[PDB]
Amino acid sequence: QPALLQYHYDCGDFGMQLLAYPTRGRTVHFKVLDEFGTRFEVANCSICMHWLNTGEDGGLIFSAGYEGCHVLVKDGRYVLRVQLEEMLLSGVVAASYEVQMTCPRP
Amino acid sequence: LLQYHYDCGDFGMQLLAYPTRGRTVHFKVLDEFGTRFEVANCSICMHWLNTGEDGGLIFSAGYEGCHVLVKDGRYVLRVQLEEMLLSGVVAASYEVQMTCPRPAGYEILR
Ligand SMILES: *[C@@H]1O[C@H](CO)[C@@H](O)[C@H](O)[C@H]1NC(C)=O
Ligand SMILES: *[C@@H]1O[C@H](CO)[C@@H](O)[C@H](O)[C@H]1NC(C)=O
Repeated sequence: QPALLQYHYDCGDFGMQLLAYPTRGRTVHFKVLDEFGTRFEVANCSICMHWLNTGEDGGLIFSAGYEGCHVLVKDGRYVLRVQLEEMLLSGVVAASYEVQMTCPRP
Repeated sequence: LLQYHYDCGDFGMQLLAYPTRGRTVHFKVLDEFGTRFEVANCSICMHWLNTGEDGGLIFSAGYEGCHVLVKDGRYVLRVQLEEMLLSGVVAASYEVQMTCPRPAGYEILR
């Protein structure tokens, strides 16, 4: 059960984007993690500065404004901890990945 | 007889409640005037509601969110828990004052 999902994040001017490229028709659901281990489903919420998009290349994009919900300022940097759930169209999680997005890098 | 407790974290706080068979809990944020504010995830107020893997209910609040007050050098957020039956009736009502430490700036070393 190899966990081979390709993903990365890019730091922008007003927010950051997490891009994942699932294969074989799979999809990816994003969950924000807080300091207590609680998992927050990501849904379009403009006042939170959270948006979900699918790129023209088939990649799935979670965009978060630096001043959006659960983005913290730590050591003069915006930090958001996110769980990526690689999923079959049946809804089962095949693999789960955790990434700490820190912007600006490093 | 509702079991609940809260935790003070570094950036926010969480209130955990464990209602019994078939009951649920509704959360409302209280201000100094007694207004009861419904909690919604999609909100500028930096507060959220989730259901744990054990069926427990979790209220999360950032320290800089709506109606969090500074009192005696500490963050204070008052929340009402309404224990509710499947009929929609309120079985019990509890009020909790979540008090969490706040840092005194460098001025303390005047
Ligand atoms: C908030 O999101 C959680 C999932 O992360 C969901 O279980 C809960 O019902 C939501 N509460 C709302 C929308 O008030
Ligand atoms: C969410 O918002 C984006 C940006 O406006 C939009 O492209 C998308 O269709 C919306 N709905 C989703 C992701 O379900």
